[PDB]
Formats: sequence, C-alpha cells, structure tokens
Amino acid sequence: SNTLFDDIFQVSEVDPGRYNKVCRIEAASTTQDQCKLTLDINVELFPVAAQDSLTVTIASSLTRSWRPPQAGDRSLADDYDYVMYGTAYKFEEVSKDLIAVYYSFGGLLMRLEGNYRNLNNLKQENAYLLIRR
Amino acid sequence: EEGPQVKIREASKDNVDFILSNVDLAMANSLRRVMIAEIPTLAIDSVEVETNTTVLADEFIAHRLGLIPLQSMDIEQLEYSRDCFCEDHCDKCSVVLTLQAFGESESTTNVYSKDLVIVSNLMGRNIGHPIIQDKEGNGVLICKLRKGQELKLTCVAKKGIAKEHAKWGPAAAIEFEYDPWNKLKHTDYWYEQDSAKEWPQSKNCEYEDPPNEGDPFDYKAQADTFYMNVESVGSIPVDQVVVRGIDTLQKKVASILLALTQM
Amino acid sequence: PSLHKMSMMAHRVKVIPYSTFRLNLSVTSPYNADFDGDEMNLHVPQSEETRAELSQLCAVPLQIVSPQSNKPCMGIVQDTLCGIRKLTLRDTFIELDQVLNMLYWVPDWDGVIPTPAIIKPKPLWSGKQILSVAIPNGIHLQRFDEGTTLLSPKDNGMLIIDGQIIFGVVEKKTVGSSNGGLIHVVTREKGPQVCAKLFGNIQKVVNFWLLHNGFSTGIGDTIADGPTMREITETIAEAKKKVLDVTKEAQANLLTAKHGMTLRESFEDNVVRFLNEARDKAGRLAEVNLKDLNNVKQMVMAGSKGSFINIAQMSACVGQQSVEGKRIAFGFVDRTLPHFSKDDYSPESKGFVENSYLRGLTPQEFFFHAMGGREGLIDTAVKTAETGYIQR
Amino acid sequence: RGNLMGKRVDFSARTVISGDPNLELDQVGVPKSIAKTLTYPEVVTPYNIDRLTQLV
Amino acid sequence: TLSHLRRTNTPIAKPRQLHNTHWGLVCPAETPEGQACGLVKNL
Amino acid sequence: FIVEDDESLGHKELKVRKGHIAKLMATEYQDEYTWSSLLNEGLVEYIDAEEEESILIAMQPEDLEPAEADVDPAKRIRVSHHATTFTHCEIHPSMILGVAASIIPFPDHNQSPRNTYQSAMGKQAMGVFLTNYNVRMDTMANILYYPQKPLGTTRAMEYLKFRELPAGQNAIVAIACYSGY
Amino acid sequence: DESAPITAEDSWAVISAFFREKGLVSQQLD
Amino acid sequence: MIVPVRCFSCGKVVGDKWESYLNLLQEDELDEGTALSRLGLKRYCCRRMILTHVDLIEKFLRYNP
Amino acid sequence: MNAPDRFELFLLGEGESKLKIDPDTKAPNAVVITFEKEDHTLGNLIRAELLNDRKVLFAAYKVEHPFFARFKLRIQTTEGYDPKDALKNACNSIINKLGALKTNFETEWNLQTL
Amino acid sequence: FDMGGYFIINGSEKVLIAQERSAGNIVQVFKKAAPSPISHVAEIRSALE
Amino acid sequence: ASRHGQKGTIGITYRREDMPFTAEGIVPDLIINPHAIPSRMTVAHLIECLLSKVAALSGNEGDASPFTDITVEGISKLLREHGYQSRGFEVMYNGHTGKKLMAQIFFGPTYYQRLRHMVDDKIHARARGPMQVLTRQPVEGRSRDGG
RNA sequence: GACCAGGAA
Ligand SMILES: [Mg+2]
Ligand SMILES: [Zn+2]
Ligand SMILES: [Zn+2]
Repeated sequence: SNTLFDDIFQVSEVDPGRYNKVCRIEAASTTQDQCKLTLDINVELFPVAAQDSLTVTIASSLTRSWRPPQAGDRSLADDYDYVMYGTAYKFEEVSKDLIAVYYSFGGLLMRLEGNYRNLNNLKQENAYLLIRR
Repeated sequence: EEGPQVKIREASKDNVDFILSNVDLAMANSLRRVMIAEIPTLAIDSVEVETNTTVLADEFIAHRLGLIPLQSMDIEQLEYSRDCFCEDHCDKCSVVLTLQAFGESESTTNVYSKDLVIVSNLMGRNIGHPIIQDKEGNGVLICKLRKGQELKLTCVAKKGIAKEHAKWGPAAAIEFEYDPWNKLKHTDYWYEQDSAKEWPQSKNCEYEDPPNEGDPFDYKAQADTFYMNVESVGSIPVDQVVVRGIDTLQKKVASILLALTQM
Repeated sequence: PSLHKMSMMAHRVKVIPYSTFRLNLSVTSPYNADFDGDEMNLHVPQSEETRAELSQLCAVPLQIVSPQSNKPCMGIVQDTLCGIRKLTLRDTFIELDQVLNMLYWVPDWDGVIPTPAIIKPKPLWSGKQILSVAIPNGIHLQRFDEGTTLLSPKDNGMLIIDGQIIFGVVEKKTVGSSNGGLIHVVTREKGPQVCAKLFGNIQKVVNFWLLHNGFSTGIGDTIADGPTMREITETIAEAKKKVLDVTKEAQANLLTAKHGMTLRESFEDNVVRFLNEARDKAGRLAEVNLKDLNNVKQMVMAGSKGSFINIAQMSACVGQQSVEGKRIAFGFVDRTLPHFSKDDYSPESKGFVENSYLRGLTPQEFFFHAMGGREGLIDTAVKTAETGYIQR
Repeated sequence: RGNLMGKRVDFSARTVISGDPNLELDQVGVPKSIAKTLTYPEVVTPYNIDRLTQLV
Repeated sequence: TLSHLRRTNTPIAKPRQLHNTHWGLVCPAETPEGQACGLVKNL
Repeated sequence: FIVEDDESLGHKELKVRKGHIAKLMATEYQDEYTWSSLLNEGLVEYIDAEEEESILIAMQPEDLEPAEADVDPAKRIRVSHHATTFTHCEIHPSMILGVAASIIPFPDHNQSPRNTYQSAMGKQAMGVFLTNYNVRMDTMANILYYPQKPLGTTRAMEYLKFRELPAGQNAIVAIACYSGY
Repeated sequence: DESAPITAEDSWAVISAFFREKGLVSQQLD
Repeated sequence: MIVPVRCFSCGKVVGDKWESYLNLLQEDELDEGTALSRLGLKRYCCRRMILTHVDLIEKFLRYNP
Repeated sequence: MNAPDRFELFLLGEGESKLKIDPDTKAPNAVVITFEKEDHTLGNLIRAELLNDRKVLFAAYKVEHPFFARFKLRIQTTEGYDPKDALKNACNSIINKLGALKTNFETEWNLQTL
Repeated sequence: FDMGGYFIINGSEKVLIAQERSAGNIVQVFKKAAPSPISHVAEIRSALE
Repeated sequence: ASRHGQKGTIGITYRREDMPFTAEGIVPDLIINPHAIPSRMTVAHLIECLLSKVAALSGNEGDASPFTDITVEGISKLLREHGYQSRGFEVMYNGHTGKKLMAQIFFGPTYYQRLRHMVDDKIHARARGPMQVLTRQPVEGRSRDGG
C-alpha cells in the first residue's frame, strides 16, 4: 500500500544508441555518493538531456485487470511527470553494504546501486516507477 | 454547425475534393469502404445471345456488358430481383436492354454502348440508360464488326452491390489522406539521407501548419481532418456517392439496433 | 518426397471453400513445402484402429521436438518471424485501442488487460509485454548472446521468466526451431498440445500487429550510400593491384612455389584468395553501411530470409566466378573469350565479377557468371539423384 | 518394388497447397469438394444412430 | 513457339557445362533443369 | 562487324560507317540496301567457333576504339580497349542470348540461374499465340482475354514480335506483408 | 560525313536488317 | 484484344477513351504522356491500362466468315 | 468450383441471425456478440465508438478468418451498465454523427457551382 | 505472324529438333589414363561427305 | 510469375476496400511477399518495377534491355521528377482501419504472367474407383479417376 | 493396356 524508495538524482548522460524513441539514462544521487542509477526511458513521452535533476520514487501500490478512464475521479499516486510499471528480476550482491536491484518495464530496463533500502525493495511484479521534474 | 464537418475544395460532374473534419478516423474510413463496396447500382447481369458472328466470344462480350455503367439515379425505387415476387424478373426489379448490330459498312462497324436500347418499361424512373460521358457521345466501345458480322443479344440489368461483383461499383478510386506532416508519427519514413528531402510534401501540407522542430512531440494528438476525393464512374452523380454512402452506412448501423431489438 | 518421419503427419480436418489444401505456415518446413505450386497428398484412415494410430502416434503436435537432432523441427517463420522481431524492440510501443484487439485475438487470454508498462503521460504497452500474453506460465528461459549483461544493453539474449519477457529481442534464436528453443522448452515443459497451441497464438498476434505495421522492400534497400560505394570500389581496386603484383612477381620467376604446389598452382592460390578477400571486405563494407531501417538488413536480423552474402552481391560486388574450383578456363587457346588477348591471367579475364547486382554485370561478367551458374544447376540435379539412392 | 512395397491407393486425394495464418498448427484445410468425395465407414451404433441418419 | 524452333538436342567428356566456345552461338541461360540440363541448348 | 586499321584518318576502325546506317534505315522507312548488302560490301562477316579462335573482338565499338590523350558512380565498371589488334566488333552483346532469355528485363542484374528459370517458365505462360487462333482446332489452347505489351522491354523484343503478341499484363504490384496470406 | 564512326545505338539498325533478311527461323528453312 | 471497359485497379471507365487516344496520337501528333493526360487519365493504373494495350481484334477482324 | 456464392458475403444464410450474443465466461460483466454477414466496415466502426463510452472497460473485434464474412465483438463494461445497452448507445451515436455528416455535406455541396 | 519452319504430318505440326554430333574427318589427340597400356591416342572419325 | 523466376500461387483474394491503398486512391492488383527478394537476389524485378512506374507515368516505353547505360539512379531521378519518391516507395494506408501503414511500400507496375497451372485442373480425390486389370490395384491418373 | 517420346514443385 506504500512507498519503497525515494531520492533525487542528476543525469551524467543520455544515450539513445540505435533507438528512435528510447534512451538509457545515467544518474547518481544528490544525497548518497553510494547511489547510482541506470534507466531506459521513453524520451518521446518524457524527454531528457543530461544534468536534469530528477526525483525518483518506487512504491508497490497506487492483480486485477487495468481500468482506463474516470481518473478525474481517482487517486492518482502521481504528482509526477512519468510513471512506469515493471518487474524486479535480479538482486545482485556487489560486496560491502552495496546492493543492486534490476527492474524490467516490459523491456525498458533499470539498475539501481545503493545500500540501505534493504528493508524495502522486494522481488515484486508490483513495482511502479515514478519521475518528477 | 453540428458534429463532423465538411469543406468542399473542388467539385465536378465526377469529382468531389473535400475535407472531413471533427471525426473518428475509423468513421472516415468506413465511409470510404462503404462508398466503394456497398452502394447499390444497376448493371447488366444476365445476357441471352441470339446470334454472334464476332471474333469475340459470347461470354467475353457478356463480361464487358456488365461493365457498362447504367443510369442508377432512381435505383432505390427498383427492387432487388432476389426479393421481387415474380419468378425470375419483371419490370419492378429489372431493366431490359437490347443490342442488335450488323456490319453494314465495308469499313469496320462499331458497337458502342449508345447502341443499347431499353425494351422493358421504365415506369418513368431514371434508370437503365447507359452512361455516356464520351465527347462524340458513343460511350463504351463494346465490340467491332466487319461485314456479315452480326451481334444480336438481350440484357437484363439488376440492382446489386460491389461486394457481389465490382461491376456494381458506383465509385472509382477514392483519395484519402491525413496528417501530411507526419505529426502523429503514424508512419516512420524510410530514407537514405534525409527523410525530408527524399519524401515529397503533399498538396495538403498547405492546409495544416508545419510542425516546427523546436517542439516536444504531441502524444495527446489524434487524427481528425481527412483530405478525401471521390470519383464517380457516372452511374450515380458524385455528390450522391458521398451521401448515399453516408446513408448506406447509417442504414447498416441501424439494422444492428433493429436486430438488437427483435432480440 | 518423404524422407522424414515428419514428412507424413496426422492433421485435424477443417472443411473449407476453394480448391487448395490449406496448412499452418509453421508446419511448412518439416514437409519441405512452399506455395510456389506444390501439391500434397492426403490419405484418410478407414478403421477406428487406424485413426487411433494417427492421432496417437503421428499427430503434428507430437512430431514437434524430433529425434533427428534432439531439437524442435518446426518453429516460427517468414512474416511471423520478421514481424516478431519488429514487435519486440524497445522502440515498439502500443496504444490502448490496438492492444485490446491484440489481446482478444489470442484465443486463450484470461480476459485480463495487463497493466501497461507506461502509465502516463498516456498509457502505453510494449511489444515484449503483450507478446508474452501468448507465452504460458512457468515457461522459464534464459540465453546470453555475445556481450549480454543482466542489464542487456543492446537488447541481446533472452530473459523470459514465468512466461514473461524481461529483455531482449525475440527472433530466430528464440522463437525459431533452435536447441535452446522457446519452443523446445514449451513442448518439453507444457505438452505437445500446449506448444502447438503456442504456435497458433504467437502468429495470430504478431501477424495481426504486422498487418497494421506493414513491411516491405525495394531497390532502395540495396543501395549502398555514396562514400561506402566509392570506398568499396577502392577495396576492390587495391586487391586488383595486389594481384597484378603477384602476377608480375610470378612472371619474373621471383615467386617461390609452396610445398606440394606447382609454381602455377601456387600463383593461382594467391590470386583466388586475394579476390575473395576483396569481395568479402566490400561485402562487410556495405552490410555495416546499411541503416537499421534497411528492410533487407531487417530480414537478415530477424533471420526470416537472406544472409550477408546476399547483401554482398546485391549491393557491393558479386565476386569471383568458379567452375570446378579453379577460375575460368581457356576454352579458347590461351584465353577465356575471343574478346581477350592471350595469356591473360588477370581477374577480369578469369571471371571476377567486379560489379554488384545493382550496378549490373558486363557482358563478360554475365557470361562467366552464367558458366558458373550452369555448373550449379548440374550438380544440383546430380546431388539430388545421388542423395536419393543413398537414402534408399 | 512397385506393386507390393508400394501401391496406388483408395481414399486418397491431392491438390495445390497454400498456407493459412488462421488455421491452427495441427489442422489442414480441406476443400468441400474433396470432403464430399472422401468417405469414412462408420458403424451404426446407438451413440451415432440419429446423427448418422441425419447425414444419410 | 519461337524458342522451340531454335532448339538443340545432344545425346549421351563433359557436355552439360556452359563452354567458352558457346559464346554467341548458344544461350548461356535457356536450358532445361534436370535430366536434360545443358544437353538441350538454344541458339 | 569487320575492323581494319584501314584509316589514313586515324587509328583502327570498323568498315561500317554512319553513312551505311543512313542507307540502311532508308530502306527501313520504305515499310535496296539489305543485310546481304553489308555482307558483300564486306563490312560484316560470318565467324564460326573455329575461326573465332584466331580473332580479337571489341564489345562495344565506339567505346572500344579511340584511345585517350568525371566518371559515373551509378554505372557498372567496364574494362577497356588497350588493344590495337582488333579484327572484329560484337554487333551487340545482347545477342549472345536466346529467344526466351531475350524477354527477361535487366537480366544482367539477376542471379545467374534466376534467368535460367524464367527462360523456361515463360514457355508455360499464357497469351495470344497466333492471330488465327479462332480457326485452328488444336487439342488444348489458352488465350489471354486482355493481353498487354510490357511496360519494361528489350530492344530484342522487337524482332520476337513480343509487343504485338504478349504473355501477360502489367499488374499494379505491392511488395508487402499483409494478412500473411 | 557519310563515313563517320558508328555509334552504339546504330548497331540495332544493322541487327534490324539482319532479321529483315533471315527472320527468326533462317536455319530451319535454309 | 479490344480495349478494356474499366481499369482493373481503380475501375475508372476507360473503353470510351480508346479511339480518342488513337486520334490524339495520329491527328494531333501529341505524345502519349500528354494524350493520356488530355483524356484525364491520371492515376497510373489507368494510364497503363490504355498505354500498354494491344488492340488485336483489328487483326482478328481481317479473317473472313 | 469450390468458390462460395458471392452474395453469401451479405445475404443472411437461412436460419442465421445478424447478432448472436453470448456472455464472456472468462471475465465478469462482459459479452461476445457475433456479427454474421458483416466485415471491418461495421466492426472497426463500432469498436471505435465503444472506446468513447467511458463506462466501457474493453472493446475489440476480430474477423477470425477472411474466407467468412463475420466478426466477433467483445464488450466489457463497468457493472450495472449492460454491454447490450452499451452497444445500443454506441450505435445511435454513429448514426447521429452520420446524420450531421450527411446534412453537412449536402449543405456545402448545395453551395458549389460546378 | 506465323514463322513457319515446321511440318504438318497427319494434322499435327512437327518440329525437327537440331541434332548435335562430333564433326568428322577431324584429328584429335587424347591422353588414355593411368591403367592403360596405351598412353596417348590420335583418332580421326572419317567419312565421305 | 514475373520474368525473374518468381512463381507464386494465389493464396487469397481481397476486394478493393480491404486492400492497402496509396492516398492517391491507387491500390495493388497483386501483393507479393518481401521475403521473395533477398535469398533469390532478383534485383531486376525491383528495377523492372521502378522503371515500369516511370513508363506508366511518362507514357514512354521502358527500356530494360540488358547491357546499357540505364542506371537505377537515372530512373530514380525521373520518378522524383514525376512526384513519387525516388525509389518507388509510397506511403500506404491499411484497408481495414484507414490508419497509415508505419512502413512505406515498394509499389508499381510489374509484368506478371498467367501460367498454365490452374488448380481446378489439378485437384483430385478418390475413394474406391476403377481398378487395373492385371494388378487389381487403383488405376493411374486424375483423368482416369485414379488413386 | 503395353511400349516409346517429351515437359513439370
Ligand atoms: Mg515448392
Ligand atoms: Zn421481379
Ligand atoms: Zn486505374
């Protein structure tokens, strides 16, 4: 029912090799130097150039078919500008207090290096991604 | 003015260039399909042949006879022979044409659609007269004769639609375009160097604003506005192909409700 | 001819109109069949016993994975293959309107619209995603193609988890009839039955999607761009020089024979090898130049038809023609054709075809190509007969 | 070799093939014409007796 | 019909291959495929 | 064609000159100066395989005659006329071809056997085989209802009367994936 | 200039007059 | 073998236009790409229909009974 | 020879009905109508219009084989709302739209002088 | 347009298909391979024209 | 079959409304698969098309004679002069939906030939029928009603 | 029905 991870990042690079509409993104955290990010992103839908400072959330909610409209009358867990829904598919222990999680948003991939949100990121198909700014 | 709109860009006996606006593409397309496929027309559908001394075979000629456009204006007040009550056909459901031709001249003698003549009773409705757009008013050159070449046959035209045979198609090609600056990205341009340089702009580029590159892609967008052009073979006047198609389609969508109701 | 078990298989009848036997496109290959006019026999059992034998032993689904090579002997092919690639790129997204049709089209579908990979701005699905609606659960498959991370950077390999595509493009290596097979697995894992259902499902979706994407190919796709063209011409040019030299060398008696070869046998080995290096380089030159959007390269990448060498001779250079291994003979005294001077050991004289198929062959090139070609047709019709008796 | 190890046979048919994206893998489209020629000998039984009479 | 009247048969050390000498006299391409490949030539 | 150095005025050159070409087509428009004309004036000559051995042939003439004392990218790559020793010229390379083959368009752009097929398949095609078809009682024959001459043609078609008695129709063709049908 | 060099297009004219004389079945007849 | 009524592809009426196209040629000494266009044949399916037609009937005619 | 009659594309076969409605077993409040003697013209058009109905949760159609003029249409709606009525409403919508379209073209065409 | 060059025998049109053969009165030498007592042979197939 | 050894049977017929269309209202008579071309390398087909498209537009006979100075480049230039894109592609719209095809199609005239092999002359079925006398096995050949 | 001959995926 609740959020799983939260931080602001800043992009080191935007790569669109061979892809008309998608770019893989490279950011690191403002708070932790320990905290990196790699993210395939739909630029057509939400464009990006480097140095952009993006906020990034996770959360498991806000099972069953997907209902489209009426969302005027709905609790959009978005105060955001772009939201995906993917699957956790690798928990890579990279030494130390250091860990990485791997997500797949129907092909759009994501890798997140960090430490401390052990008590958070489960191997859940239920994993929504969120971006503002 | 109401719902979907029209602006007409050019018009003739046999060509309506216009713009559909404020519509589902699916709708615009359905009209296109209907206009081609489902508007009723009269065309010769049976040919009994009494004599043929031509270089052309009986059925070879028969086939051509199906392709001559016939006056189909008041076609809606002719019955489908299938539903008419006579065994075979009558005056209520069919037009009877007759063709007699003989090589009188030494020079080659020509059999044109003008040489058809309606034997059946028209009950005074616009029907069966072969369409002639011809400059010298001869219509389709059906066949050629030499001397003892005689052609004597009889035609029964019936009501029908393109779905059953194309001979009943009131319209020829129908030009249909939208979003001439690919702003919906509904197509991805093949190119060697410059998608812009290799691909020619459409006439309709003039009728929409160029996209201007300093712009984020509009995913919200959706195809309304459609540049069409209808061309009539002549069996029905262009404007009517549009209308009757609109009407024909509607009648369909209606019959659905109607069955929904006997349900 | 019927050289396989698989060359006669039991099918379910579906009485239909028109005068052709119609069959599923994927069972095309174990029969060896193409619709360029080939007829097929159908026998009908008469006993309760014999139909049993058919449905229980030699039904198409059973014959999928095959003992000829411990792998599946049919897989996704042609349009459906060419399309399944295009469908599953990262690039490829699908609007709600369409998605709904693609789902319904899958005749099994739990009636559950899966959550779009992108929920706003504007909900989009991805090819990967809705394709997986066809792949059943518990179908677990993983392959690494060269340079694959778990964060597959190039959409390489294949990561399918519980019948969900996680990354990588679906194509021949996956959805074809490979050992690693998406097919090999589904059969061995779910049933002959489930797998045969899979074929159907995959094609209904892909074909549908491909119907509305469209796919084509034209002369445009054989055009090697300006610089890459010129650059090919020099690749050939320089190797023509490489030959001219080894020729001069062997004309002054400087050249030394290799062990076992004539002074001459040795010379030709270099020439033939120089001219094939030439062609092959010019080939790779073009292949690299061709954009991802090039339809021919697209067919090659899916593995739906064609290969490097086809691109090579269409775009770059046809290459050296050969009869009986050696280059072209002197059928005429000391020359290949009466349009040449004598003792001409050059590439032009002995049947190197400098030109691409796009540029078109010279009349000499044409005739030598012809000579080589005829040798082909013969040892085809030969290896046919010899193959037959062998099999018997 | 040609009369015993092989034979021409009854209840058989042949015609041009074409492929179908809409058939299932393990079926084959048979022309109505051939369906009407080709026969299966079915034994009258209480299970089929009415259906069988219907076809006859 | 034409091509049938410019047709050559060649009964029965290597006849089937397209020879150099055949230049300009016989078609490099127009031959039957199979039992009579290169054995039936066309002028 | 016969070539001799036979020119006070310059190098080696074909006996046949543009004057004969005039004189030739003069007689063409008249539907005197026949083929047999070229043959007794000795501008042209018959060569079997044996005699072929001992000559040297230029492919094109004009191209393979005057020396040299920019180049098209798109075009193919032709060799040269480095030889001075020419005896004869090819009348036109396209005549190494047979009848069937002479209908194949751009066949010099095809994989070699793709030609060998069509130059057998076209003999299983359909069209108007003779204009007297109506009066002949051949056991089996097919005529095309509306034959068309082809939009793309061979210069050699002229002589085969292919334009006047065709084999097919010009179909508006799309190379596309559609229904997978 | 009725003794000019001959162009490539000109060869066809000759080829034309060949078939005027021989026709396509020269051999079978002769 | 005589002009098609109606172009295969689009269906535009074409059989009336034959003698005109022949006259736009002989008498007017127009070339084909214009003669066709003068007859309002524009979509090239209709162009090919006339431009590539071989009117054999005129030969068939020359035989007798 | 094995070609069906061409009118079979539109003339209802004897003892056939335009609509047959059966309910989707796989999911709640959803239903599958088969349109006999019909094709894309009607199918795409109705699908298109149900996609405007806010209370429609799902809409698709398919011509399962091209040999046969017919199509299945699947409709799911928010509960209470009956897909049958959903179809009803969508239909009139199309009609009214075409009504304007007719009226409007006529009205413009009246103004031409050619 | 008929080009002739055929025969009409009992109604059906017959074509005489050209026959290829080695020319005669011609001198040719061949190597007679390994297992032979002969090593080279000069043949001439000779005949009255 | 085209003149490039591209034999095909029909697989289905579609009426105009189902056929993909160029905005110009044009529609194919015939749709061949793209997978014909690469393994067969029958480039001449493609050129025949590009050339024939010009010829139809220009009403000038297309020379596809063998060894000549005609280049695909040359042809492409003319075709662009005529307004269609240089390589004979053309945007096409789906017949069922009216939506554009995401791909552009190679599209143009190409001489095709009707071949003497027609299916209703081929199709054959038997289930009990005339038997040989000597062997008492089924007789041979469609004609004779064989097995 | 023997037998010969010619041509096809
Ligand atoms: Mg085959
Ligand atoms: Zn009546
Ligand atoms: Zn047309």
